[PDB]
Amino acid sequence: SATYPMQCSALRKNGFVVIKSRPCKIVDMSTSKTGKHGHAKVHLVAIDIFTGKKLEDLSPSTHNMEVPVVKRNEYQLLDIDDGFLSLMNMDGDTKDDVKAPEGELGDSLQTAFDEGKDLMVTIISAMGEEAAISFKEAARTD
Amino acid sequence: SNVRGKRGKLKKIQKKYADQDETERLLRLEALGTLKGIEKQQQRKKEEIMKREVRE
Amino acid sequence: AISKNLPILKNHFRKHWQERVKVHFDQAGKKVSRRNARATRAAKIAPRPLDLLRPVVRAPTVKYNRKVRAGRGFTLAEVKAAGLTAAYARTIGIAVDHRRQNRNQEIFDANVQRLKEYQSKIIVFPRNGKAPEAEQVLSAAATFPIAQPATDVEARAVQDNGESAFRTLRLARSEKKFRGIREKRAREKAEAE
Amino acid sequence: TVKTGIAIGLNKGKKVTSMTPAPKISYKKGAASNRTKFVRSLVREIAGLSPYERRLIDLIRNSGEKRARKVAKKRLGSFTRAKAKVEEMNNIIAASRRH
Amino acid sequence: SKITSSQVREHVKELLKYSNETKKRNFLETVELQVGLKNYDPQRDKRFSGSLKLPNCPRPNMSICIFGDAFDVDRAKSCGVDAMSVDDLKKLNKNKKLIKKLSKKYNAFIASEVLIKQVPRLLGPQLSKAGKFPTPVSHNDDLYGKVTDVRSTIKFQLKKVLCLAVAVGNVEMEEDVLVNQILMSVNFFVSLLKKNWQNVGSLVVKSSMGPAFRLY
Amino acid sequence: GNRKRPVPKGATYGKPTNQGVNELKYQRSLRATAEERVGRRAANLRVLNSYWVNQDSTYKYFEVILVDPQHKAIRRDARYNWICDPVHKHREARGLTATGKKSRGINKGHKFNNTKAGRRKTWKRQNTLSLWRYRK
Amino acid sequence: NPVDHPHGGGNHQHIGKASTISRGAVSGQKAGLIAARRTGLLR
RNA sequence: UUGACCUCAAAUCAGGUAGGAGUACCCGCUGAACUUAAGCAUAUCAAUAAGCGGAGGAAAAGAAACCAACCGGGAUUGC
RNA sequence: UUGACAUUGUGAAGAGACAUAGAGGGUGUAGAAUAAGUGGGAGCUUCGGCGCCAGUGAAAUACCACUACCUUUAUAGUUUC
RNA sequence: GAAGACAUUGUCAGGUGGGGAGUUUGGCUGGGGCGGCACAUCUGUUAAACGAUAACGCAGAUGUCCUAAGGGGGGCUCAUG
Ligand SMILES: [Mg+2]
Ligand SMILES: [Mg+2]
Repeated sequence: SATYPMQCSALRKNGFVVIKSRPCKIVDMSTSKTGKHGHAKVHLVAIDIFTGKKLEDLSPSTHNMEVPVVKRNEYQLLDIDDGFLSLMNMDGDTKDDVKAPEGELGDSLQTAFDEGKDLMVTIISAMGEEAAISFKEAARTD
Repeated sequence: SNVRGKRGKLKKIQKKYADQDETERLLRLEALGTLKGIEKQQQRKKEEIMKREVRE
Repeated sequence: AISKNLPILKNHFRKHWQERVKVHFDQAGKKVSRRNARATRAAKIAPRPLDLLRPVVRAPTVKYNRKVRAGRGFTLAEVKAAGLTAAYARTIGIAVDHRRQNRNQEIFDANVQRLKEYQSKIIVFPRNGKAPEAEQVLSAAATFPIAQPATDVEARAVQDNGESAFRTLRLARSEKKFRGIREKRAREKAEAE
Repeated sequence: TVKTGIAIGLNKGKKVTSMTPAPKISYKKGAASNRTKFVRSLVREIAGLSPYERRLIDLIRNSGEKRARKVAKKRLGSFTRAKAKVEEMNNIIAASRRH
Repeated sequence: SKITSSQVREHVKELLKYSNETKKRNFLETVELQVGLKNYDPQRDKRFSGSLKLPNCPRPNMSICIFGDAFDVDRAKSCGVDAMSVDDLKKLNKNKKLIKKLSKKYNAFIASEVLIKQVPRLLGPQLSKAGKFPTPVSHNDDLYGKVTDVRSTIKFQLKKVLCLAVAVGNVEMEEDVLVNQILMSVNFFVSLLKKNWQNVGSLVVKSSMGPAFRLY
Repeated sequence: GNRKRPVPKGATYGKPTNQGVNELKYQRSLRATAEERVGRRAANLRVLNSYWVNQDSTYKYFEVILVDPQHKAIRRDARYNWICDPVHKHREARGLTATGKKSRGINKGHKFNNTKAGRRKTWKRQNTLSLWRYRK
Repeated sequence: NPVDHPHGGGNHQHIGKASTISRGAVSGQKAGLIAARRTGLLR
């Protein structure tokens, strides 16, 4: 399956959750007892990985929250044209479906490709939507 | 005026802003803060052109 | 609730069923008053036989078409063949049903014969004069009983010619089952140029 | 349509000699009389057409009887009434073309 | 499938009738499928890309270059296919006019798994701009077999324009083979395409130096 | 239009299957309530029938036929003196007019097994428990 | 007390939610600043 | 000017009629929840109780826009 | 609160969208030229001329088609605003 | 006078709606709550040499992985010194 359930108390920091059908990454967790007799409630503060928005939800601790599958994958650039990166996989597979980043990451990547470094791109998959998060340079195998 | 969701706005101006003059119009949009949004949208267009110029 | 090896019961007593309980304590008294009503009706219609003449007629479904029974009234075609109008038959005591039809000649002939015997057996009084009193009977149904027709004779000769009466039934069922596909194949064979 | 004599099959049932009874007058209730035909023709001449009938006339003239029958099936209840309505409107088109 | 095999058979029949008998051409004529897709946006929708290998080759003689190592070049001597080594690529020294000349020289490129990393570093991104990027080959596989495979490759990639075209095959092949290849190419195209057989704008079959014929 | 359920502020105080307020429909017809108001206006008359004449978005318009059971032209004229029998007081209130029988469902057939001799009468008849002297 | 007002209740006297109320709110909810375009003391 | 017609009124005009009671049974409208489901929301209780309108010695229904598929039956009601 | 249908009739203009009938059109620089793109194409030729090798240019030129985007006329047209 | 086929009204359809309605808010447990899972399972032991056998007893494990890490055959012998 694309996504799998988990418990709120089983969740911990720097883990992925589904909040309002968005892949989110937790920055804050806090548990407070509801009433003296009652079970504690978990208040979760998380950041969407793709959009960067801050989303929070509180739930019972025993409640089950949905968790996405996030895969980070490593590729080499071939060209940046029309806002669409062209990447090259190990064993020689090529994809052009990735859109170029639109922020300061995209600006730095564009300048780095213009001045000619060999750039290593990390793109993540979660719940059927695809994006690029970071780039490095290959220190060896020039 | 033939793009989506514009006639819904145009009904309200006929409903409540028919009897108005431009001094009051500028005062109310400055007091409601939409003019700053229009300014920042045109500014974002300006850095959209400007970043291409700096790249060249 | 559920318990030892017992059948599953379905007793519909979850409403206020004790509000609707009819115990027929008045069976005997109701029978007595019913006989009283019959006797006072007979005294009121003192020559007439307390019930109309009903036709013999064939029972509807395949479970009951082997039997014959009493109908509501005679067909207008039956009373015209008997030779009297429907209004006159209704006045002299013959039940007439305007909405049943005659599709069976044996039933038609039986009802015409039954009307002929009724017209032979009754006495119709003049409307004005003497009234020659005639000691009523109380049941036209008992004076004209419904008789089941004799379908066959009890002894015959064996007429066997080799079809076994099972192959015949099976072939009839098969040709009914594969009727319409055969005319479909025949139609496409005919329109195949 | 005679019965076969056996209990199953196509014409199952007992063979009895038939009678073919006299036809009931209520079986001819929907039959059109001369006087009502004359009245219906005269009031059709007097009243003319309803708006959905006018737009059906345009649909046979432009978009054909298939779209005309689809619109008449949406407008009236059933496909049978739609077919009869499109047939009589086509008759009105032919008669007005003759006029 | 909206398109029917008998209609494909018919249109192939007048296509081969025009190409072979009535107006014969000296060069061998390739049969082309030109498609246009409908109600689709390159900017928002996912850019589909896919490839299939036809059983009988569309272009037997099209020029191919093999970038290769020592083993790959030694095998390429047996294959008879043009090759330049890693030392040759280093010679080239990222000069744009000569690599553009090479890109217009060779339609297809086949490269080794080892050297496919630094093919962009020696050559740059103008191969990705042209759309001719080298295909990986390994020591285990047969180079001439993969030359036949690449010569029989059919690739659909969206890009920016909403119309594509591929070469189904030659005029000179047999009619059933041409029908089967055009049918499997249309099926592959609609398999790559989302909401299949309804985002198909137009399908056109043509021969080289021939008129267009419209299949839906 | 519909019949709004007359409850204060829409609170029904029950299970959620009975929380509907707006889309509830009256079981009798507008023709029926029209002739019932006409009968209350002229209680000395007897309602015979009614027919539609006109409508708009707000109102439906009916014409009600009424017969005077005290007038001598209806006391005589044996075709119509059946309306003078006291069992025909407020036929429109008991649902004995044409639209009343239509709304009560009084028709022959297999489609009217619930409502053929009276819905409550049939319900009592098939919810009665019948016990005889010699128990069967 | 919370039975008597939206603002009632609590172990300290405080409003709880925001006091700016939507124009589309219903009777019994419109207690506070109804459809406020802005709040606070401007200078 | 006069005399009609249509429509709408007024009379302590001549003569009538309706209301209220009773309500076991009858014809309608409206309409729950307790309860059961070992919890509970559909369901059930129940097309019931409560509420409202209208009759009679019975009421209602009733002489097929019926049932059927048979060799066909033949208004309604009740067992 | 928003939309549709009905209540709901009577008149004029102006835009827009489809159907299918046909027309023309595309100029940063460089490059012989006005490069919308794609895909085929090494021979097509009507001139024995144009492409091809070669020049430049991201994109190359004949000879073919396709697809957008534009403007453009018309229908007893279909329609919406 | 104003307004005008727009409001209004009727019926559907989407949104909003603790203002209100109805209901729910596990179990084991050296009291309950927090904790844990002894709640479906597996290995060794407690376990008293057939079998069975408890505790919130002890030491651990499971919600997978594998087109071979399955099946057949052949050849060879491993850790360590
Ligand atoms: Mg109402
Ligand atoms: Mg408070």
